[PDB]
Amino acid sequence: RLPKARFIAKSGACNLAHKNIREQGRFLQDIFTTLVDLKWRHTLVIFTMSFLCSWLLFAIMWWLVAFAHGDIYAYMEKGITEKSGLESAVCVTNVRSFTSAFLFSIEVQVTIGFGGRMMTEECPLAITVLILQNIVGLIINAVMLGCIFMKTAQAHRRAETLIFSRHAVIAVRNGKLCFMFRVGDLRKSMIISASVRIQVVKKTTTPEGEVVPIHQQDIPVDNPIESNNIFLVAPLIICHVIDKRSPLYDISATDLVNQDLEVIVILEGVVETTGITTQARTSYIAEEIQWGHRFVSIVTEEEGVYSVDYSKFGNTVRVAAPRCSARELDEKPSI
Amino acid sequence: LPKARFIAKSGACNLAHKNIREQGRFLQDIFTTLVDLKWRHTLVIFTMSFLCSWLLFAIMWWLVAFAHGDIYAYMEKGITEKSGLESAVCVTNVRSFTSAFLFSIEVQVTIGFGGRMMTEECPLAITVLILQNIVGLIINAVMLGCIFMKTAQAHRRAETLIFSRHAVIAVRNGKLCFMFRVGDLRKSMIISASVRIQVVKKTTTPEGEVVPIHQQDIPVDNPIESNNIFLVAPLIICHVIDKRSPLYDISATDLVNQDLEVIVILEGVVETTGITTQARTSYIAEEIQWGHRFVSIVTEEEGVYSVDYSKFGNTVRVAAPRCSARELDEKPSI
Amino acid sequence: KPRIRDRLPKARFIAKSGACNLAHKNIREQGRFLQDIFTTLVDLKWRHTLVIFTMSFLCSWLLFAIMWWLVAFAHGDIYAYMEKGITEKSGLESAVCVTNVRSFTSAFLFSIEVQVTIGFGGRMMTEECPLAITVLILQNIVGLIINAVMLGCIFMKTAQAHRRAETLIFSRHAVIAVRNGKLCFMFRVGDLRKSMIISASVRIQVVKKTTTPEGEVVPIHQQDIPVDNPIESNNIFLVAPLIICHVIDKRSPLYDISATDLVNQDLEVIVILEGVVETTGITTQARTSYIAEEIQWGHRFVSIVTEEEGVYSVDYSKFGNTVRVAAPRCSARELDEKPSILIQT
Amino acid sequence: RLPKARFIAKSGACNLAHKNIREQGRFLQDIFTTLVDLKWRHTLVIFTMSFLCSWLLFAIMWWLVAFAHGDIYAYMEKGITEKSGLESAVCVTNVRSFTSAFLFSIEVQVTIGFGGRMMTEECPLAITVLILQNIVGLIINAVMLGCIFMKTAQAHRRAETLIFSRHAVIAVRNGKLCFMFRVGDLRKSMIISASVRIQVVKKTTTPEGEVVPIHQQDIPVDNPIESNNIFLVAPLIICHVIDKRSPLYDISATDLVNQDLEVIVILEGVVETTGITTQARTSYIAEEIQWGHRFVSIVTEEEGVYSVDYSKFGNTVRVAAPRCSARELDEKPSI
Amino acid sequence: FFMNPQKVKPP
Ligand SMILES: Nc1ncnc2c1ncn2[C@@H]1O[C@H](COP(=O)(O)OP(=O)(O)OP(=O)(O)O)[C@@H](O)[C@H]1O
Ligand SMILES: Nc1ncnc2c1ncn2[C@@H]1O[C@H](COP(=O)(O)OP(=O)(O)OP(=O)(O)O)[C@@H](O)[C@H]1O
Ligand SMILES: Nc1ncnc2c1ncn2[C@@H]1O[C@H](COP(=O)(O)OP(=O)(O)OP(=O)(O)O)[C@@H](O)[C@H]1O
Ligand SMILES: Nc1ncnc2c1ncn2[C@@H]1O[C@H](COP(=O)(O)OP(=O)(O)OP(=O)(O)O)[C@@H](O)[C@H]1O
Ligand SMILES: [K+]
Ligand SMILES: [K+]
Repeated sequence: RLPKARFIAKSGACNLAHKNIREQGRFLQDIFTTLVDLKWRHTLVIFTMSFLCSWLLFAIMWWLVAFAHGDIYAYMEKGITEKSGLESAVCVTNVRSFTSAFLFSIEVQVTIGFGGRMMTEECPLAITVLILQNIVGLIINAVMLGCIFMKTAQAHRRAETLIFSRHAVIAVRNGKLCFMFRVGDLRKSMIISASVRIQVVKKTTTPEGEVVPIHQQDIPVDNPIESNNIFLVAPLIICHVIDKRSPLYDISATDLVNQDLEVIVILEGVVETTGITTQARTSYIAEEIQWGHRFVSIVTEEEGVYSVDYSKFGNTVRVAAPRCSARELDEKPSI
Repeated sequence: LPKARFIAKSGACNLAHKNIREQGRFLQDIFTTLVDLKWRHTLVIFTMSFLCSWLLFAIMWWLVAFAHGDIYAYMEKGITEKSGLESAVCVTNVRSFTSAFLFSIEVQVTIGFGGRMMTEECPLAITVLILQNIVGLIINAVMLGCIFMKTAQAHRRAETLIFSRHAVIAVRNGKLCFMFRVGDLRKSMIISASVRIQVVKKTTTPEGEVVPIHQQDIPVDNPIESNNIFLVAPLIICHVIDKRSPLYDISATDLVNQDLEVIVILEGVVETTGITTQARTSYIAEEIQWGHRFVSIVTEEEGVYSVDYSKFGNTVRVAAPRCSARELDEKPSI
Repeated sequence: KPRIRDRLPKARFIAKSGACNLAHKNIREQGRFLQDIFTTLVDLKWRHTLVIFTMSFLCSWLLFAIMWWLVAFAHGDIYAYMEKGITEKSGLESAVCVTNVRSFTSAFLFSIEVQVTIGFGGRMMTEECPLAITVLILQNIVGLIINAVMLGCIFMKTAQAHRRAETLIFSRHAVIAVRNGKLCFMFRVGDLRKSMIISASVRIQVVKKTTTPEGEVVPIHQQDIPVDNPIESNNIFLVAPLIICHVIDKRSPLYDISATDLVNQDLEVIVILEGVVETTGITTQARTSYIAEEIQWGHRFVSIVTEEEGVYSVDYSKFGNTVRVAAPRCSARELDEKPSILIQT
Repeated sequence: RLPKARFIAKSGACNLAHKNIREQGRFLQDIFTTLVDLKWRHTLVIFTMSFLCSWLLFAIMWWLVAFAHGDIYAYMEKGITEKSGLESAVCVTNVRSFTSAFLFSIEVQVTIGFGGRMMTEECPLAITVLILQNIVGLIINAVMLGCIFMKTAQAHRRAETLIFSRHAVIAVRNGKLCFMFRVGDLRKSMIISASVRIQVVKKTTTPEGEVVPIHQQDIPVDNPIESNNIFLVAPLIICHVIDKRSPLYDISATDLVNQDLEVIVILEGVVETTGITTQARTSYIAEEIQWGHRFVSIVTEEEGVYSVDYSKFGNTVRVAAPRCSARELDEKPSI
Repeated sequence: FFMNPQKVKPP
């Protein structure tokens, strides 16, 4: 019940499906690659989750370190203020509860250090865990800071916005046929070194056995200097005449109603503000190829300055066209 | 009045993208525009964000040192009437707002003097501490990223490319031309530069379909037909008029009532930064002197070549034929 | 046995894997200036970076702890504290240079407390000994510099994490056949990375030892060959794998070669293709070598794309599978130099 | 002895004047750009001087502030009675001299914050100085971190490493005059999509009575598909066919010596290790082109692995070459 | 020191 498989959906996104793949694995370096690029919703969570985790973990470590040295006994049980004089043997001055260890870990890692919970020189394990906690805190801090700067570097690029018309046409220009779509642009910055390429996708057997299933020929776009470049501010019409060398040369008015054609168009180039290459692609199955229809004039010189009227981006009007073939039209004068 | 031009004499393509569809300003755009600001705003937003965070959390600490009873203890109880605050307050030594502001500054900027120490008596204070701490770190990261992004754009300064306001249609080795002069100010050499020349006019195809504006192209003369070019000194771009060029039937003495425009586009990459760049300009009919040819510049003086911009773009009048290239070719010799 | 003698020597120019196995010699090595080592710090791996990071911080702490220990020693401070005359008699009035620095352990704790901006308050610098203030200034300058350098290292190891490795794949073996009436050279190219490759290009070159009528001989001579495109351009789209064929016309430098003589032929085919990746911004270049011994004549590639239910399927198991369809023999020049019938092909 | 000045010196760095240029003034943007592009021996000086100046200036302000409120003139009188100085509410506890104020600054900006010198809520001027000091400290710290990282990031590239032959050779090839120079390499990663261009620069007239000081006449490097793109992993000989279309037609060895001419060679490509575009140039003068001295083979062929040479890089061996022009070469082209 | 063999499994 499904329609013929399309090579490229209207929103680019070549929908091929590679199977029989020699699946390597992950290498555990994939996680960091994913982490550097997340939607901002998450990178205000993994920040909080990392900081809060590390804090709590080192808090429990301080709790056990103090607990096993007998400090908590000396604080809790012995006299509160007067009946007891500290033996100075304590490991971490004035941390007599878990919450105290939390308010010590925060101090020891966010570099606050209020100074009501000092580090004495008795318990060597305490100094060891202090070195370890400080090192871990710095490593996490640098990684998170670099992640935040990376996700502030990519605030310029948003999305490829280059708009091709819905359905193409085929008309008459200078006594010869053609085939036209309509490219366009939206945002402020122009394109730089823009290029256009037209490929026709077909299943073309050969007289020598080979039958390439999905094979893609390239066809030229009309231009008086044979250069595939284009400089666009208002929408252009990148025509591509048909001739004996061209593959569409055997197309027909009625056969196109049931035919296997696939004219993908790709457009490449950079943008001045971003300074990043980019490209956009689309395809035109036979069902959305009209005939005789030509595109409409869109630019009208108003009183002050030129105006491009997007109101009729893809509107088409019928005009004279012959129902014969390209080879019929070019076969003979009388033809 | 003035007939509109496609692109003005100094970049800045002027048009009217009328009736565009509504995308909707998505929220990420605010950060996007934060990243790229001039420096007479970056320090302002920086300072305002820091001060606002400080003041807001200071007010929060004061409320925490009000709902819990501490200010009453420190105020009403004298030095020795209670003789020491036995019931440890949520935060020690917070008995004002200014004092709470100082405590907030201490906690935010990672100073923590010690007088405004914190005890583990009440939980809400600890929760506020964690909240303010994490928010402060996030703001710190954001502002550091902003300042470093701006630092990374020190080289990217401006655009400098010296075109001319006068195109010359003058004879050269038995043909016509439409030359112009291209300069360069920056000490760098533009790597892999290219030039392009386009012609804009209203057109009517033989089958009656019209195109109001339209970009025809014209080749750039080069003995290898290559759009690459090497602009060290000022150069004289030219576009010879063959029989098949659009300008082949120009109104030689009537370049007034002609609907025409010439566009020049120069592409390159700067070999100091690596940023691609593109400059452009346009010649209307009225700014195209006829018969006038450009002026030689370089004059060797003391074994070092000299280039003077004093006479950069002034042209000397020279007699020349006055007839279309079709009229200068159809006849055997003119 | 005998084959190994022929086997030991092998005139090859770039590795089948892709590296350019060669040898530079007689260079004018003027030296190796210092900054190079610093660059090696940037481009290490995570295990080495973590070790150098933590080791650097710990080394700085220990060194300046020894320094603070000496400073609080020479000022006649450790003894002044050790005098247990009273609970606190001479350690307050005598104005010790640095408060509460009693032993190297304590001095190290102070170094930690002053370098990472901890500031535990129990042991503060004082206004008496200018030497301590000088060493504190030096401490903080070196601390901030080390912090900045290590942050730069870790960040730059983050910003060079988009890359993983090359992902362009070539066929193990070549193929030569007859297509569209004339002899053709084949090779298979495929891609694995989901992100596309924009503005790609390919080049095929013949590497050979040459001769000149004047007499000069270039040992490794390179000459390009066309890539047979319908519009004569080196632009190739990479969605499905394909065969970048090159018609062996008379103008090509493989006219004279024959199918029988292939085993001894000294010519080597090199393929170099390149393009920029869309989602990273880096221009990559992948190169492969086709040695004469690997060019199985007569073979052809099979179809690798079939219509599934609504969407095309593509295989990679049958990727390099070739069928030995019978092919014309030694006709590269024979058929090219067409006989009177000119129908031997 | 006379200079007879060139266009590009043998190492590059086009030595041409630029006179009568209207000034654009300057911008502090230029001071910042100068800062970023510095070298280490000055970064590790400007950074430290910035820090030390910051600390000293804020310490001076702190000392003045503690003077005006009478803090100094108040701690002094407290001889032995601690209460007699504790009673008066000082503005910054335990600052009593310059050195003290210096230490208070150095504890405030770097955020060390010991706390034995505490700040109280008794003097709004102290709060404004604190705010100002902390903001200045953050801005200075951020910009210096930016500079240091920028050096750690862009110290991955070095001076261009390309080697050209000292001399150029006009030789014989395939039965015709020809032009040759040598272009080598020293780095590891091969440049990507390299291109080469050759320009003959000489003062030219124009038969319609117009002169031009320094023309530039691009000329195509020989290749079977006319493609400037060149593979470059071993030293090469970028040839140049000489034709009745090329501006070297009318030069013989007799006329070679005192002839006004030049050749500029510019080649460009993108290094992949640094992912950055670059271009290098050379320039040969008339007297530096040893006629007929054909270039000498370089590379050798060992059994296991090839090998090359650079000691005899620009050795110009001599072989028989005609001492005659190119037009005359086909004027009597018999033998 | 393991083979670490890779085989894909069918839907
Ligand atoms: N104002 C506009 N802004 C942006 N894109 C537009 C606008 N008008 C039309 N388009 C483009 O036209 C394409 C198809 O438009 P859609 O099918 O929604 O309307 P349509 O009139 O049926 O088709 P079309 O607009 O192509 O004639 C879309 O890709 C869209 O981007
Ligand atoms: N000395 C100079 N410095 C910088 N730019 C110059 C200089 N001389 C000319 N230019 C540039 O040349 C362009 C046009 O030069 P032209 O010979 O037409 O003189 P002009 O147009 O009369 O000068 P202006 O536009 O200043 O009146 C201008 O855009 C100008 O920026
Ligand atoms: N299914 C696949 N998935 C991923 N890569 C493949 C696959 N098949 C082949 N390759 C790659 O193609 C290259 C040559 O493959 P080939 O056509 O020789 O298949 P093969 O003979 O199975 O390869 P090998 O002998 O290396 O296993 C190899 O480098 C391999 O990495
Ligand atoms: N052995 C070498 N290794 C690396 N680079 C070299 C070597 N020899 C020369 N070069 C570089 O190539 C350029 C040309 O060197 P060439 O072989 O022509 O020597 P030369 O210039 O004739 O000798 P001299 O330098 O004495 O004039 C030189 O500028 C040099 O920088
Ligand atoms: K701190
Ligand atoms: K970056």
